[PDB]
Amino acid sequence: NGSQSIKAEDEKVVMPYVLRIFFGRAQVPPTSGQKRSRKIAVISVLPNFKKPYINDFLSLASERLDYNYFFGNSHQINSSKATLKTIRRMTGFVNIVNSTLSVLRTNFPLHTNSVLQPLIYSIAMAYYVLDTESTEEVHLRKMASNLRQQGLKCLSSVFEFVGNTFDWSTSMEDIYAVVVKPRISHFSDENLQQPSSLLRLFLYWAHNPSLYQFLYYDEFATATALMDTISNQHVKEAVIGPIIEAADSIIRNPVNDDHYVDLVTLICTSCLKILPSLYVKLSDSNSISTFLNLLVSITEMGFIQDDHVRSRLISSLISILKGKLKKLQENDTQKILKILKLIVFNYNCSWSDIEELYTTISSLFKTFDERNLRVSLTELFIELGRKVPELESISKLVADLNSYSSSRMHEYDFPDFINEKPNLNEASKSISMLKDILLPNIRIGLRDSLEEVVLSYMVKNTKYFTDFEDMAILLYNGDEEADRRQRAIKRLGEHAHQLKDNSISHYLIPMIEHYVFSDDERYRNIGNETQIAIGGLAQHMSWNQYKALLRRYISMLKTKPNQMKQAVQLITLRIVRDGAESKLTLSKFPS
Amino acid sequence: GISRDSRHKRSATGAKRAQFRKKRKFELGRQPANTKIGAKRIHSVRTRGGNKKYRALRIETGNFSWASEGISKKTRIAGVVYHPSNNELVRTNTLTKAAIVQIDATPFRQWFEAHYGQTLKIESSVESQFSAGRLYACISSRPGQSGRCDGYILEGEELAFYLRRL
Amino acid sequence: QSERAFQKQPHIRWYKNAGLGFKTPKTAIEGSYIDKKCPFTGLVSIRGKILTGTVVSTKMHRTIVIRRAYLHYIPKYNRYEKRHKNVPVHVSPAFRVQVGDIVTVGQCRPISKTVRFNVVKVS
Amino acid sequence: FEDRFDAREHKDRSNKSRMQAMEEYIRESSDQPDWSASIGADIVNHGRGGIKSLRDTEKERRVTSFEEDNFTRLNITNKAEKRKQKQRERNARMNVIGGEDFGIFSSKRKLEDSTSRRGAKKTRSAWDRAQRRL
Amino acid sequence: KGRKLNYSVQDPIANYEAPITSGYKWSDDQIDEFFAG
Amino acid sequence: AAPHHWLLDKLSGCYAPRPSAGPHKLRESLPLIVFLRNRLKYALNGREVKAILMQRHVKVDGKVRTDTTYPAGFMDVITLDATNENFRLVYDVKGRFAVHRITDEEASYKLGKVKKVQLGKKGVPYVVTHDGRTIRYPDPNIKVNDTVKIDLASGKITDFIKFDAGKLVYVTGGRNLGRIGTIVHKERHDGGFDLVHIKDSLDNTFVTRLNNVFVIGEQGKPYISLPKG
Amino acid sequence: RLQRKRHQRALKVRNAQAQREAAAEYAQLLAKRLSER
RNA sequence: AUACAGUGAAACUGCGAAGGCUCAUUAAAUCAGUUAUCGUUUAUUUGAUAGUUCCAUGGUAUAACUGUGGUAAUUCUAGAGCUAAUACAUGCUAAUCUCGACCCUUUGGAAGAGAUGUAUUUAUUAGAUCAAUGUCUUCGGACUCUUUGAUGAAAUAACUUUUCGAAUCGCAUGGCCUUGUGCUGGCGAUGGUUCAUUCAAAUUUCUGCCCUAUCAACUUUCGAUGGUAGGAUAGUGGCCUACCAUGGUUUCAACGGGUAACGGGGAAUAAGGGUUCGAUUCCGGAGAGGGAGCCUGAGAAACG
Repeated sequence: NGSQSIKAEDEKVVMPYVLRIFFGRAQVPPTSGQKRSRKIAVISVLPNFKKPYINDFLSLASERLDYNYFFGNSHQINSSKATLKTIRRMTGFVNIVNSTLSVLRTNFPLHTNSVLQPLIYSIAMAYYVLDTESTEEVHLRKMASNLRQQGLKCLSSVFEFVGNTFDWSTSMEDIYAVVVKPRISHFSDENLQQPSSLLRLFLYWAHNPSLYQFLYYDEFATATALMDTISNQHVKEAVIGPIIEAADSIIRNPVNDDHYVDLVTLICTSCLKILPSLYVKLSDSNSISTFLNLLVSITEMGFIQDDHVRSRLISSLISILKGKLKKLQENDTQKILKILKLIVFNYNCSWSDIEELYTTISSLFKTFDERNLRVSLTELFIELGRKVPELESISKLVADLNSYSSSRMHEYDFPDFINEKPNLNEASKSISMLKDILLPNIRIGLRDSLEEVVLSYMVKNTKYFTDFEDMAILLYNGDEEADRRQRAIKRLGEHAHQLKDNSISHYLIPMIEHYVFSDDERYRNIGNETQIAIGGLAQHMSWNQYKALLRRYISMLKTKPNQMKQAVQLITLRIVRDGAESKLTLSKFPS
Repeated sequence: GISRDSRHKRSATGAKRAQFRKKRKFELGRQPANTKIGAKRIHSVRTRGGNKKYRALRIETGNFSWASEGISKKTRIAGVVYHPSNNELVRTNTLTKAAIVQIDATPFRQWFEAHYGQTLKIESSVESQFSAGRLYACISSRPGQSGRCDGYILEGEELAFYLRRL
Repeated sequence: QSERAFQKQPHIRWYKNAGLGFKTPKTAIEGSYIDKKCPFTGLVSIRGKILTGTVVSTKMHRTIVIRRAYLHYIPKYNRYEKRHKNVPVHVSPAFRVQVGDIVTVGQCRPISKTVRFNVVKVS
Repeated sequence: FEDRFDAREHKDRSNKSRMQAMEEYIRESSDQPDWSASIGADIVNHGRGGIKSLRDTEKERRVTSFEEDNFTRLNITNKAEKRKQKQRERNARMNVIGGEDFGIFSSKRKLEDSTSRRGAKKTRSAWDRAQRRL
Repeated sequence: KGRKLNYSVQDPIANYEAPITSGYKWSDDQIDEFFAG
Repeated sequence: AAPHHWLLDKLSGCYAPRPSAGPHKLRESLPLIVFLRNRLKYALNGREVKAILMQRHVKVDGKVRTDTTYPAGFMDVITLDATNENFRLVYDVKGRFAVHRITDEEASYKLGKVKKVQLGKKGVPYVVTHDGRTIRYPDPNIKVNDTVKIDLASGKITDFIKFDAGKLVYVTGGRNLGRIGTIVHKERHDGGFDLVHIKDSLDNTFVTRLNNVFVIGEQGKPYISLPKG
Repeated sequence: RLQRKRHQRALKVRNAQAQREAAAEYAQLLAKRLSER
């Protein structure tokens, strides 16, 4: 008969709204008691009478789900629903602790709340009943103790009711009457917030606009309290950033920066949070990261600091200038952030950024020589913008070489901090050399020569565009250096980049031989570069299977010579992974 | 039907002198029950133990599926206009699998007006049938084996995919 | 790529893998070809044994006629008379096989009256 | 191609090559005795049959061993007895003279073809025959 | 067009029925003066 | 009318006992009548082996299973209550069923080759063996042709033997049926003659199939005891 | 009749308290294998 | 033993018969092994395997049986009257599962929110990451490209004339005091849905002893060869039909020619001297007067 009544519900829509409201009115007239319970509360209730009431709430749920647009709603059905919900609350909170009929009437009450939320799920902007405050005060006096009750990952009876009441136009009258956002913000600022906290945050972010478009001054102060909740909930959207739904945070922070500027410490906290929005997770997308940096700039245009947020915005621009993502949109937002950071370093940054980012002109090569002849003492964002131009951004090749040489000149004129800046230059040149670049690899080689300012002739002859006598002199220089972990790793990386699967050129056997000779000359340095030799042999072993295995086989055979010389010298090690790699070679032998 | 065996016919080499055998039980070809429109009558035939097979002949209540949301709802049958597994099958107006048959789409109107409010994002050449009532939909289920008429609606790409044909 | 009626489509663009040492080309993973009976996306599953040989004719579409000469140690007239075999095979979106072209096939699920093998390799 | 379980090639045959002249020479040069009966106990029907041959007393010993071993009398199964007992006793009174069968001397069956002239150790190399000697 | 329209002669139907001499109760002159127009 | 595996003397009868259906196949098992009556000879005829089956002395795989033609296949531990008879029967080197005598702590378990692992219904991992013990929930690293160890009081897998290069394998099938020694070679082909190869006294070589071979332990330590000569 | 109504209900609730608890009792062993894997 | 109580003609029941003769001549297509069926049926064997409840027990209609009879007559019959079910078919049925605001510290979970199947036939998708023994140590960390591992490349929207949530029994008075069968309460066989195995069958990969070119062409003349879709199927399948393409086999032996094909092929046992006698499965498929159509079953075009 459940399947039969489900068929009756699936065919219970064929009659008009008059007959649907008449059948709903007959369903309401079972145990309404509007003479007894339309004033305040009910007169009496029973277990089987609540079972008629639980069945009435279930029939209301089935009727609303069947006719989930119109539902034939009536104030008699509303009064019967309020009488049933109040009788469920009264019986559950007035019965003794025996829990059988109490859990029956509690699962009657949760299902009745689900059927009540179904009415607003079906007929939301259709009725908007003007006597809402009766049921609103009834449900408030029932669920006053539901302060932090709806704070969970699945608690969505009163949380969904609050979201429905907040996502309307004029049904927020019961919200702005006394309180909805107070208890919602209490459970939102609860510290054990699960991932419905983002749902409540998006609901309040969408519901601040109705409280702002409302002409009532009470709703204006409630919108002020929603901005105050956005300022007092400065840990929830931080700690709940476990998914890629950071567009809600970027949509609230832009709304907050466009709406309310209430404290300089609040603007500094917003700028530091949007700095953590780019220094917290690397999976933030382009529009979200651009709007987050623009919201940090919008808080900084109002109430920024002069030293602390100055350095924070300078670090933000020093990351965003190395990024420059999304076809110069992030570069334009980074130039705006550097012009809003309000320092002397930021002033030189905005000058040397606007003088180069003038919409694809020769002003980039003009401004590189301009700041070279007029070298600025900030130099951090200058080295960022001149190392993005030294990377695979095609123009400013000689200007990139002059920028690296001028950074070396400043690092020699310092004579400590600018040597740690040269450490960052070397840690950038390492990832530049281990890459598929053509102009930026030559620029990193020029930076290696400027850091080297026999060895200088070797570097300039490795970057000589000749490659036959040049590679012969490189092999002879490796022989002279044989007769350095990261340094020889960088040299062998540049050599492997110049001979990296370029099988349209000859002497690849001597090129791999020079790679293995530099690897042997690094592996002779056992006290330092044994780890680097192990890493280079490991990367060559990964390349021995990664889609190409002709010259990598000879690289494996000639990197075995370091092991042969080490075993002849030993005449303790790690035999285990060596034997397992021997088993892997035996498996590659059965290919 | 007759048979399922290669013994009555020639292979990929061209052989002769067949004269093979009295045909067994397990070469059982039943008669082709061309399912039509009528009053719902399904013959419950037996095979392979208690393997009842529903052979539908006059089925109506097609469960056809709204595509973009996957809403299989109940409707009637009108007639198949194009099915060149037999071009006389559409002349005789039967109902087999993978046929394109017409449906009075009034419960789909009810579901759209029930879970969207207003009446009429969806394509225009099926919005014309949203207005008129008869939409094209293709049968998925097998009434000759499973006895049922299920199907999927035509929505856009598959619609024009058949409308350019016929 | 649609010359017939009745919703020419994969049957649940779609992509799978039979495994067992046979690659799937990138157009056969994500391409506009339907792969109704080509086993990489397909509806068929692989089993059985794998046979290798050159071809004779690829005249009709979805018919790859392999030749297969093999050694057999004849004891009767103590000389090896040379073997020859034939098998029709459905197409794959990986190689337009012309005359020559030693290729291999795996046993699966009889497609026509005489084909149980579908191409999985060209070399 | 592939393997196929062949009990006819891992079954104990040992009878295609069992020749009575070789077996008699082995019994002569055996240097361990032979389990012969107390002399009257092996004649059969008061002399109406033969004495009994060596194969017949071996088969009788096998039958009595199986007999005591699983507690069952053998029977008078008609087809096998009308073959084997009558044909066996008629060739016994044909060829068994005084407890000795002389049937073999009247029979063409090459000794060296099947039972001598080793097939596995055929030594078809000068080096293999040299290593087989030394 | 293989099994389509075999113009052959078949064995059991070659004498399945037998004709009739007079046939139509009308005359052929009655046919001509029946549908002259 | 007999197979080769039963070690059945020819002077027995005319009709050979077809085993009934059960765990193992017909071609890889011996029933209880050919076990008890005419191999280790606890009976003399079918009447009294049915009599002791009605008395229920047999306790094969820890359950009684009173039946004459019950197909005891590979290493089903036949247990007899009187004189605490514990019998694990394996293959010898020439194709028959060598029935080794074991003790109680060894007959408290058996082992079984896994045939397939399934996501059958409702998220339940799944394992079958040659007696078909559908036991719940092994680890995800159960490949085909590994070896579970059954509990034989409940049904649970207690220990697990992984199939890889360097494991002690038993071959039941084809022209290698019943050999032990498991190491000269490994060769996995792609559809036939694929195996791990088995030594001899002079460490000779052998070819078989994957499904016709299954692991029993390690190189020197199988926890099955084995007969000797 | 009523004693059978006692025994039927008792064996039914005992069958539930055996089977529906033992099923989760080895599903938790699957959870242990998944945590250790 | 005044509602049953042992013998038991004739009736329902469970099963029995669980595999027997003759006739016309098929060249790996009859047969034997083998590969596979996530391409499929399965009684029995074996191992596993069920959560939707509004204002003390459900209905006549038939036997056997009586009684009246017909007919030459049957395991042929018809009226009239009763009467039972594991026959027919309507219908009676406690509250336990996770996340846990709070914890009072161990006797730890009270509030709130989310739960709950099968059988049939339809669609979207769950089905790239983090942990170090190390890159730099700045003896702190952004760590995966290197050195090794891991989750990982049935959840839901509907039909169906939908099956069920034990009217089976045995062993054990046993525990409790809800003040009386108030709760019985412990276990095992038979049930009972589904999966897998086993059995058997059907297809299917390949292999296997006559001479054959005076058989050099066959195949489209039961689709020839393949593709697409449907029908039928236990399912794969030109197995059948619509449409389309003109294919496919062959001198590396297609296709065709016959018998000591009452003989042969291991089809199998071999025998301690018979060297093609010498153990057997099968010659081919049919047939229950003759073709045709239908039915039954886990299995059939049934020796019944």
